[PDB]
Amino acid sequence: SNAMRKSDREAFLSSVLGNEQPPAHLARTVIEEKLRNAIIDGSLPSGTALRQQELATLFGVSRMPVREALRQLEAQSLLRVETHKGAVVAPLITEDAVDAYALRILLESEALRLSIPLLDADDLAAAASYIEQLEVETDFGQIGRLNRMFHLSLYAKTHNKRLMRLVEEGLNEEERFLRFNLSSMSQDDHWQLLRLAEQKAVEPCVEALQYHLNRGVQAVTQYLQSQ
Amino acid sequence: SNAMRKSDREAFLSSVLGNEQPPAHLARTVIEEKLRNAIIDGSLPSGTALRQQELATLFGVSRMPVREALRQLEAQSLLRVETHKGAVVAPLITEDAVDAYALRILLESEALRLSIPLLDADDLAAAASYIEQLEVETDFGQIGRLNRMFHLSLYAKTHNKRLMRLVEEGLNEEERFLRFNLSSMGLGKLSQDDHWQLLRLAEQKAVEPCVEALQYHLNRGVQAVTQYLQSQKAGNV
Amino acid sequence: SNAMRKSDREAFLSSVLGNEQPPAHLARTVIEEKLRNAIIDGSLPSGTALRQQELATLFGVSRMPVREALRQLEAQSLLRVETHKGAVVAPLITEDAVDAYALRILLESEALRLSIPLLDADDLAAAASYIEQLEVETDFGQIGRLNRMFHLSLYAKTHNKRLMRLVEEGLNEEERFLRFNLSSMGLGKLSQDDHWQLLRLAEQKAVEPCVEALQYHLNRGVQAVTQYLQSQKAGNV
Amino acid sequence: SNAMRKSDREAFLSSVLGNEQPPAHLARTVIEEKLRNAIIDGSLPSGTALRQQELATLFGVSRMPVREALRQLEAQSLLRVETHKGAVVAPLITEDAVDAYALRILLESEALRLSIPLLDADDLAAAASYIEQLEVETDFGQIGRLNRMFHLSLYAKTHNKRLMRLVEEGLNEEERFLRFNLSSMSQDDHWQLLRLAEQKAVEPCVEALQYHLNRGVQAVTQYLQSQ
Ligand code: NI
Ligand code: NI
Ligand code: NI
Ligand code: NI
Repeated sequence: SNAMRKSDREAFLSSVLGNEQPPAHLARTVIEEKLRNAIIDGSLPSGTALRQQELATLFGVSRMPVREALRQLEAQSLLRVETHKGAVVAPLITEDAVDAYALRILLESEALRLSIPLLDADDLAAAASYIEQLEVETDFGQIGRLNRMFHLSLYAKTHNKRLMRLVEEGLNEEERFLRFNLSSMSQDDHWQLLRLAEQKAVEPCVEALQYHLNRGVQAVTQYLQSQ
Repeated sequence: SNAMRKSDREAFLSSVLGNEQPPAHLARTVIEEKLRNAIIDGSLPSGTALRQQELATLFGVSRMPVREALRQLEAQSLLRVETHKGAVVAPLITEDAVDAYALRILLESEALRLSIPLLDADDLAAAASYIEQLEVETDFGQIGRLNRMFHLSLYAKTHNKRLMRLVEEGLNEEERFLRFNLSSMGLGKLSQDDHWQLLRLAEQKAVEPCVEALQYHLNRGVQAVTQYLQSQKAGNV
Repeated sequence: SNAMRKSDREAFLSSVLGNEQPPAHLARTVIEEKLRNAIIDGSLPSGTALRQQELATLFGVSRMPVREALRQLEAQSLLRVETHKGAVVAPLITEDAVDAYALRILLESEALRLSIPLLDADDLAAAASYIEQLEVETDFGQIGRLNRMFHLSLYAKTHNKRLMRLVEEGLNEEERFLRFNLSSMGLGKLSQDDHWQLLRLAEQKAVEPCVEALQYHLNRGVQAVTQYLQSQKAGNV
Repeated sequence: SNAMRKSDREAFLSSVLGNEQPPAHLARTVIEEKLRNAIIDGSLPSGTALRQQELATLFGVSRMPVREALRQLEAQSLLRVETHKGAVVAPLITEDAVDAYALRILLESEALRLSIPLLDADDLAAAASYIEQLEVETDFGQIGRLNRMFHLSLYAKTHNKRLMRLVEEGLNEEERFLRFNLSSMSQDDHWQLLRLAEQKAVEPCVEALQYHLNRGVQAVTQYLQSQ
């Protein structure tokens, strides 16, 4: 680490955790609790460095109770060790889904604005067919497949092969998620996307996709929190 | 496929490849060469379906020499098998470069948008240091490395791990490319002016001006790569 | 040499090696073994002159088997040729370790004296970071590397390039040693307490207290190495 | 580089060079002059980073005149490029000799305090013989050899072989220097060293050696400056 970064981190930890000195005999417990709470409510974000001497100084204690607080946080999967970083706050259970959906919004918005201008009658008919099959489908495994196919039909004229490979990969991952989880967790948005693609209303279609994916990530994260 | 698409592909293949029936003993060699020639000169574009029976029919041969031909093409990386499509014509290196840079513009612009508002004094100090090393660097190997570290410095606060893996993959690929090709590109003396502009705009947290500058920088990159690859194809290197 | 030194060496060699005259066909093997045994058990100390005629005389043989013997010893690194001295008994690994650590105490203490008053906030931040990485490190390879970087951090403002080359040579040698041997040393769980103390004293610019702590740290190092090497010699590893 | 280090360097460059903005047309010349003078008189020590943008900001100019000032400094050998550092102030011609003698003082002081306690009559006689031969020697190549031999005779009982190898190496380097340079550039100090070693006055002997080597480095650096 670097001096300015280190001092900025120390100021940040103080603003989030405070600087009250616990009794020596309460230090192990009090520090674990304050760290856990700050981690769980997001005020100490993932990737924040958890340095024994920085925390011992902040709280006016020896390193040992900090070290033993950090050990329990790791047992609880709230901290992990990374190479060149030491102990850092671990990602919350929703983080990867947030990242995944953010990336899909970036990639698919681009696939959609390349494809819409070029979609032909055959593309638009295949898309209509997939939504129509979605309307009457009851099998949860078939729902994930058809939703995938629908979204892929809108990207049928995306003319960047590297982009498309990443797009498919995200859609495959989503299908796998829905096949295994949708049981345990509405075509109007799909029709709207189709209507806007038919009209070649490119950015309105993209905006509609972003809204659709942002509802998706909210449903996924809510479900992961549920467990 | 359906009757219309099939039929259109068959007429198209005839227009590009003709329909002389080679003798049996020459069918594989004749067909491998016609398809390779047509792929390389762009007349059979990437994504074209290469179907054994369609091609056997066109050339008046059996599937066997067509299948052998297409295996040689796959071994040369001029065709790839894709699920639901079969054997299709693969993108050539120039098309792949064009798609690669378009994707880096897409990915790196978002990285910049996310990172710029959060960059700390150490990030900015690191970036300046790398440009300063670029200013006095003479080894070509080191130029690729220092260039990559500069761009990574500006993305240092991109807190999407999935996005950053793709951004880094792209930067590593560039570095590897420059590592081997830069001394053959003949670009002359290089200037740090663009890097300094990128850093200045990053420092001021001028986010869209910075994105615009990166888009210029990357579009000059793909133009340079593209020109080089055509030189290399022509044998003018 | 002169008559007295020669004569004393000759009596000494007899006291250590005896004087049985081996048969000709066994002279080389007998002599190589007696000298090697006596070198390894310390009874012929490092720096002892090994002179062909003196040894031929003692054993009642010709110079040839003595010369062959001494060549085998040189090939085993148990003797070295030095200018003005000839073939002398080489230091064994334990003596060499003892001399190496004494020299690091000498060199590193001066490095610390020169560097401590000048260390900047980035130097101190780097040092803390390395100890913090040592605290949570489980790979033995990485422990040697992180240990070396910590010590180098404290010497970061030693502005004598000749001294620093020797200091770095010593630290690289330690790292290389730990890289291969640490997992076999059985030292148990290791503590960062000494490193933190060194940094604390460096931060306060308590120069002689810091030197004293480093001297303790290095003397525990040579004791550990020495014990390990004897284990290794005994075959108790 | 790191943020705090960079800002400390910027403050340092300002205290040494000032911050007066030259006319655009004088920038190239004025900056070269101020840098050269600060380098030659030691106020910008060797290893100081010379960063085009830092200097352009300091002087309120564009990078080009700084870049062209730095290029002339390099032509004059006052700056050199180092890996991971960029352009740095180069060592002055006396720097390596200062380093060499500093290191000899460290190593030889230790050889001397290991050896003096153990020196015997034969050692002390060999040492006396070398000084006596130095007193009557007129050949400059023989003077360097005998001075070496004298100093080695005092280290005859140094019982660290690694140390001794470094010591010999420094003495060899000195002998080579004196063989080639002494022409173009006094046994009382030698006798004093011998007298103190005879008495086993260990630290006084070491102090006397340090004084001897510090006069040596002063003569060597003075001569290098002369050219
Ligand atoms: Ni959907
Ligand atoms: Ni660049
Ligand atoms: Ni250590
Ligand atoms: Ni002298």
